[PDB]
Amino acid sequence: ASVHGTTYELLRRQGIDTVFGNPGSNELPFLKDFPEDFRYILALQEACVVGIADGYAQASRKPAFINLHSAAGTGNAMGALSNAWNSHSPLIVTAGQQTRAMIGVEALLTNVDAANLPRPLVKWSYEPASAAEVPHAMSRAIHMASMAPQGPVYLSVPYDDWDKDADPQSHHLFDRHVSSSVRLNDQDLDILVKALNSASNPAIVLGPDVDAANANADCVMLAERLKAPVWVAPSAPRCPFPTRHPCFRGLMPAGIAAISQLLEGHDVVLVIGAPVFRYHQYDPGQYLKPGTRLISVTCDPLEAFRAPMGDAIVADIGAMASALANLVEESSRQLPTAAPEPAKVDQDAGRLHPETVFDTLNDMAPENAIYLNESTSTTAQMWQRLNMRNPGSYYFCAAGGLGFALPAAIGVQLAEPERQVIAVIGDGSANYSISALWTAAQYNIPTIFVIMNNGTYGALRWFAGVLEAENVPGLDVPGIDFRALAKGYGVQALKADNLEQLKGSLQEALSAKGPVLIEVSTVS
Amino acid sequence: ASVHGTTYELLRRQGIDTVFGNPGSNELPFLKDFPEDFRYILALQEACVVGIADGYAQASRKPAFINLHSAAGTGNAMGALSNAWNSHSPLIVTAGQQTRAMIGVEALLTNVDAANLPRPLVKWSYEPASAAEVPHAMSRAIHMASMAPQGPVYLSVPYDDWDKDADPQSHHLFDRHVSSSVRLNDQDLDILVKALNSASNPAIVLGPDVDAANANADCVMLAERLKAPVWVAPSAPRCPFPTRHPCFRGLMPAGIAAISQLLEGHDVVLVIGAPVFRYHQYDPGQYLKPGTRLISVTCDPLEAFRAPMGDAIVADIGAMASALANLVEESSRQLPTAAPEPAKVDQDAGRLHPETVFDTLNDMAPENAIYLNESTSTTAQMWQRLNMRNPGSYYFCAAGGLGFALPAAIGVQLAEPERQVIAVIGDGSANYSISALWTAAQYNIPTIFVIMNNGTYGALRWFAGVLEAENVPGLDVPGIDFRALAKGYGVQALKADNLEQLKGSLQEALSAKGPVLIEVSTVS
Amino acid sequence: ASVHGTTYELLRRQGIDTVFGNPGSNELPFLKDFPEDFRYILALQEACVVGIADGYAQASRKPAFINLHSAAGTGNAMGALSNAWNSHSPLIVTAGQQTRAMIGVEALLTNVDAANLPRPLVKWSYEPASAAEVPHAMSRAIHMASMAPQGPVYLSVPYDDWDKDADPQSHHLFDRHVSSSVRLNDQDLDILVKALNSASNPAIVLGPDVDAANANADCVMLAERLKAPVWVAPSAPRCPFPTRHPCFRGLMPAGIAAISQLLEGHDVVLVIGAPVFRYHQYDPGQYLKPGTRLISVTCDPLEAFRAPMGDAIVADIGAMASALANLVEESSRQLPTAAPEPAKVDQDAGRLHPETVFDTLNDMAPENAIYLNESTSTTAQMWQRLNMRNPGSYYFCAAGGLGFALPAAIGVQLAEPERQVIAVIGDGSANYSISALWTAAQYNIPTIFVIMNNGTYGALRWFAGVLEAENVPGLDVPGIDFRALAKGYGVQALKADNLEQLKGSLQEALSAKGPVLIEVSTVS
Ligand SMILES: Cc1ncc(C[n+]2csc(CCOP(=O)(O)OP(=O)(O)O)c2C)c(N)n1
Ligand SMILES: Cc1ncc(C[n+]2csc(CCOP(=O)(O)OP(=O)(O)O)c2C)c(N)n1
Ligand SMILES: Cc1ncc(C[n+]2csc(CCOP(=O)(O)OP(=O)(O)O)c2C)c(N)n1
Ligand SMILES: [Ca+2]
Ligand SMILES: [Ca+2]
Ligand SMILES: [Ca+2]
Ligand SMILES: [Ca+2]
Ligand SMILES: [Ca+2]
Ligand SMILES: [Ca+2]
Ligand SMILES: [Ca+2]
Ligand SMILES: [Ca+2]
Ligand code: NA
Ligand code: NA
Ligand code: NA
Ligand code: NA
Ligand code: NA
Ligand code: NA
Repeated sequence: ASVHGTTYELLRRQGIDTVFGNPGSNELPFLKDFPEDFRYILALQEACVVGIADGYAQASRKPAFINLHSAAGTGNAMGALSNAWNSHSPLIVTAGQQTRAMIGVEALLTNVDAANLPRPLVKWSYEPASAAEVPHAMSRAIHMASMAPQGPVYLSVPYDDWDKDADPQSHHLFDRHVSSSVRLNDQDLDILVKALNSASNPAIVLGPDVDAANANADCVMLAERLKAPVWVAPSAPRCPFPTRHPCFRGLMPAGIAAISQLLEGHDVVLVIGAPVFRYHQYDPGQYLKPGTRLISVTCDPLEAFRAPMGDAIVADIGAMASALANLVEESSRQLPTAAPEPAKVDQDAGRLHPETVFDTLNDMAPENAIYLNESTSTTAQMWQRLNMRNPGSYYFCAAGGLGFALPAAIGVQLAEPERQVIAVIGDGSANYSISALWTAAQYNIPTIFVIMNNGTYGALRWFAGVLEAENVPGLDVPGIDFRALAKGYGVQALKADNLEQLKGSLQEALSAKGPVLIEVSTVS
Repeated sequence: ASVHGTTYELLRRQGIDTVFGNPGSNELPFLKDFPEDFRYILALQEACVVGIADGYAQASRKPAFINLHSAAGTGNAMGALSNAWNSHSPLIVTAGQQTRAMIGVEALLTNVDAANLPRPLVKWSYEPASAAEVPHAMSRAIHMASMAPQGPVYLSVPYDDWDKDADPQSHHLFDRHVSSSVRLNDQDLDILVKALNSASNPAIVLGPDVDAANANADCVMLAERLKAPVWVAPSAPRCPFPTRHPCFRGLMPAGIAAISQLLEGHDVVLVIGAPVFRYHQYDPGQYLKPGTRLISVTCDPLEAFRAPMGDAIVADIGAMASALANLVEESSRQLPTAAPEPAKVDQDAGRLHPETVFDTLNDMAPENAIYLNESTSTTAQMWQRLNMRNPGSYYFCAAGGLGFALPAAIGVQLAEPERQVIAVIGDGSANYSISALWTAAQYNIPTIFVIMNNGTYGALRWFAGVLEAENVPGLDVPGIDFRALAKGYGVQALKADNLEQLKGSLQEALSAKGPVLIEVSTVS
Repeated sequence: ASVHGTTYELLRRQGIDTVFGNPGSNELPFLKDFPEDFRYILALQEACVVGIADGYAQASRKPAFINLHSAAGTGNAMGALSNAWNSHSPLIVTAGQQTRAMIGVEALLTNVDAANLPRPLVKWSYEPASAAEVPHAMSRAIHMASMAPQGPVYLSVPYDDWDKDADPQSHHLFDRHVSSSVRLNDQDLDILVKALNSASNPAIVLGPDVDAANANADCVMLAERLKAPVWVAPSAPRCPFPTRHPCFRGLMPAGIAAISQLLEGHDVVLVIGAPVFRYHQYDPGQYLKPGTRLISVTCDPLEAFRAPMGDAIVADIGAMASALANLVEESSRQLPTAAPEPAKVDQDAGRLHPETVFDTLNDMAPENAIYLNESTSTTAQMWQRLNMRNPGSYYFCAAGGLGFALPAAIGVQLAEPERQVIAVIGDGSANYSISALWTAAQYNIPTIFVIMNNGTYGALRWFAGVLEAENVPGLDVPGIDFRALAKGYGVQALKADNLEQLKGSLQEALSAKGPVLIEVSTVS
């Protein structure tokens, strides 16, 4: 067998059947004789390729395979990798290298010092020392991406390797199973359960790895048993809990003082599947107030070591959530009372308040819709106004890197064909990965893109206001016609300049057979 | 509080009470006002500092703290770090940096791009962005070194940081507990147990992480229950099993073909606490023969991902060994029969055969002796001839890097004052870290050093013979007087030119009150 | 031809005829069939190997070739590389790697992520992607080490590469000549010359790259023409000027304020072949006083970019010094007056003052002696008391990393067989690379080693005194018998407890036919 044949057999045997890519010449010997049981998803720029693969991996809860062109293609994808690192997305990123005989002379398309290029945004990065090593290197990439804590990995392959003879002993790679589905030993787990049972006023904080593990239902049971309020950890990349469940308390403010104040009076705070904590604004104060102890369960040693407070347990989120949910006592305390419905913001017949847009989406979208958020000034209101009952219903760029939601929404929609995906994206954010629209058109992936157009980088204006920063350049983005951009890439386009038009456009988009972009005129 | 006071309180609260070091000016502001409850162990060169700390950590099964001087001190220790990486040794390596105000001008003693210096031999490497961050950076270092898979970490600290005010919120660091004491979920563990119970001819292979976890006794119970032969994985850095237990089958040859042949006919091979496998010689063939399936339990994702065959489970070795030992059925198969005693090699009244030396050590040493091996041509015979009944009884440079055993033997003896440490070191290997002898003298750490003197780099001569390699330079090391070197560093010195002298010298060394070096004339 | 044959032909054709090494198995296929026109210099530990090669390269003013064993050997040498980086030493460091087929499984002796290991202390680091690339990779290593600014480079080679067929087109590598012997364009050089001619009170500061370039005599002519005082830049690794020349003003204090004060009143300060500046102690103040402008000529962009003041010109030191010396006007100012002779320190019949030792060396040593300094508390007095008339007469660890002088003195003596090398080394420093003594004995390289024994790390005690730092551990090194250490490695050993014994021992050492160590009892 060739390295080509052996590598595709390994991928197939490890459950990979899709390649997300933008091709180049160093990759042609890999992509030739493309297997008939595989599918290739082309995107027009590499941030888009990786964003689509990332949404696909996060929603499917399985690794996604990517093929990029040498250093320039890898480089174009590095902002996307920053988000993937923070979301623990299991991405196998491969890139083609020059033929081994011309690497030393640094021929055009040579990826120089290739393994260092994507660092520090990958778990592992490598170029094999010989063609026969390629399948074993691919095996390494597959398992490292998939092991807790999941994350992106990188493999560079000289193009002449694919046609070489494989080692027959590579067959032992095909069916390897590697598990990290582990939980705290019984003795120490019993200690933890007793501490939860003994708490007088417990609180629970959940992060994105709960949704990644599909531990949501177990966390609901845990919260109900402990009669505990549940928050989502700050800067949330996913939604780990039904947002209208009586215990739900919403998104935590991303500030040190704000969080310790919120947790004051809670004697034990159990954090599951989140860093402690993904703060954002500088809000100095106490990490915790006296009387609060924190216990973190995380899949990631890099999370556990850096918490400024609390104990930590490094283990699989699915296994731990299941064990805790089934072991804790049923508290006789009263179940927390549901949050009140949000207020309706006054809305005239002109430009739309973001609150109106979210209320209307919530009214009209199916109960199993999936939302993506890259409307940076409106996140708090989005979290309050969308009833998300099901797992896998929310994605937000995990490192704050814009250019995620537009392509990721396409990958999520590809992963979940029966769930309507609705990406709510600011006019500023929409440009970073605008060409991703083409992939939705080309493959007829029926994502709905709602562009919130207020002509400005609103979150930055707001922060400049907080700083009392005057004379900051570059905050306005006037003069973008999003319907024309959608036309440019073959996507049906609608406008909404007021509420009646918004409802009409949403009705049309929801019944459309392909992707649809709605440009919404929102208040400045 | 100062950064100095807060950092020493953090260390004390996390169980650290010893600093292994070689001082320099960037470290004086750290070492000043040295706490009266701490002890400082000086060594004369940094490979020695780290080797001593490494032996101490491995034997104590707890992290060891190191303080080195800037780049040059760190650099002198990097061969020692290569071994520590392979042994999963929990080492907290700190180095002093220039004052922040002169880093940019690259004043003398500036550690340039400091975090990159020890890569790729550390789990984590870092220089803090401010003085107030130092305690939290130290917290990160402590927990990363200690989390499975354990390993060395590196922290560089500008010397002006120590006197600065600490953040009062650093107190939350002091009592953080971080656990990685995890095991496979019940469902999947039950599947594994059933596979072991159902095996018709199981075999067990144990690596160094069994001894690190003190899982030895649990592995004995497991082997007895399964009635399974037990090997030690190749290139063994520690001894994980009593070497005269009936199930014991000794050290595996470090070759691909040799291992698959040895395992032929075994239907299930359970590997615990080892890489699969630390091969050495090139011995191409089948990774496993038909009919053998392999299951690996490892604490290290970097081990699990790179195995060329078998399933893997990433979990704590102590927790997994205990669970398996207590869950498996008692097989009704016959217990394996003990290996026969080794042959006595004919020995005249002249220079000593290595086999004679090991037989004599085995006869004369206490039953709880601890051995170290850096006599590279004699390892196979050492493994056959020493009855090591207890855990923590054997250490060998885990990356093959010479200069480990001499200093490590001092650290092991410091960790285990009631167990006589006997380091068996070749005349070639003895030179790499020769100055470590001084630390044994200075602190009266009563290690016995047995120098096997045959005048040559014997393992290399042997391999050159295998290669049929002619005209290789640099293989002979004549003209070293080890008794004079021992005198140079204040260590009592004896000779043994024949068996009667060997017995006399060992009797004297065993009853001595301080360290002793015996130079043994061995056969070429 | 084989890769082996082609690579040795390339080395020979590029002027390399010596391999400094400590061998291992990954290197045997390189070292086998060792060419009869090459010589191998064995040392017992890798810091020693590199130190010897470094002294050899610095004194010979040509690249030196090193062969080390994988990661552990490379790691043991990294402190030595820190010095080599700072001295711009042209060192070609090669290390053997595992066979390509076992790199992925991380067999014992695999150098993982090898190119990253010696960073950031090398100009270039690399592992080739194929055997046929090895000669071209070696060509890269040779020329990068040798191009201005000279420095160490690293090449890792899988052991199976050597026996493979070379590319016949590799012959084009053999006679490549690469020049960096460049100087400032005529227009701008004329501007510089006019500025020097117009200065009313010029000063000159010289660094180690002057001595590396053998630009010393040109700098003498330049100083005589400009009638300018000449200092040596701080933390001096070499001596760039005759120390009894009337213009000579000695070693600059390594402090910001001290240097600006020293240069006050000098309108133009011309720095040649030094960083601006290798400060050491923190001595905050003005970088220059008003009225002083600084112009730096350096071979190193990394020096030019980081100067906090002054203009810079990046060019070859030899070419620039020659051009300036020959273009400037003869000033009619009076030639500076020679520094007065140093005072004689009162000396009784007991332990030796360092000043007495240097005065006696100066009296007794040949006028073409070469000195090395690793007696850290006595550097200022050494610089005042040794008349060094000739180039290549002084070496001091360029990064301050101890363990340099003892092995480097052997390499310098090998490079300069007709010049008596005298290494003055403190009792603390002597231990770092003590095993280097063996190489002097084995090859009969007649270096004289003068050990200044005061029982303490004196420079650190002094600095602790400056800090008012109390309770600093690890500053004393009692109990070392240096005559016994010398005996251990086969080197003739003498003592000197007083001045009469010092003179007797020096007389004996100077007329000896082999290396000699003198242990001198110096004042605390
Ligand atoms: C790749 C990248 N570039 C820049 C930023 C900085 N950034 C944060 S929010 C923001 C404004 C986004 O504007 P828009 O999408 O229109 O949303 P709005 O803030 O107006 O709600 C910018 C530019 C970023 N996070 N990522
Ligand atoms: C730091 C380092 N340098 C070089 C080697 C290569 N090496 C492996 S075995 C060996 C010989 C050791 O000789 P000795 O200690 O006398 O034992 P013998 O082989 O004679 O039994 C050498 C030099 C190594 N493993 N580590
Ligand atoms: C590799 C390394 N480790 C530690 C140091 C720190 N250091 C600087 S001077 C010094 C003392 C050297 O003592 P000695 O050689 O006896 O000379 P003295 O200061 O007594 O004159 C030390 C340990 C260093 N520079 N390099
Ligand atoms: Ca990078
Ligand atoms: Ca509503
Ligand atoms: Ca906007
Ligand atoms: Ca490095
Ligand atoms: Ca016996
Ligand atoms: Ca030997
Ligand atoms: Ca005199
Ligand atoms: Ca001293
Ligand atoms: Na358990
Ligand atoms: Na109103
Ligand atoms: Na379980
Ligand atoms: Na016999
Ligand atoms: Na010119
Ligand atoms: Na006097």
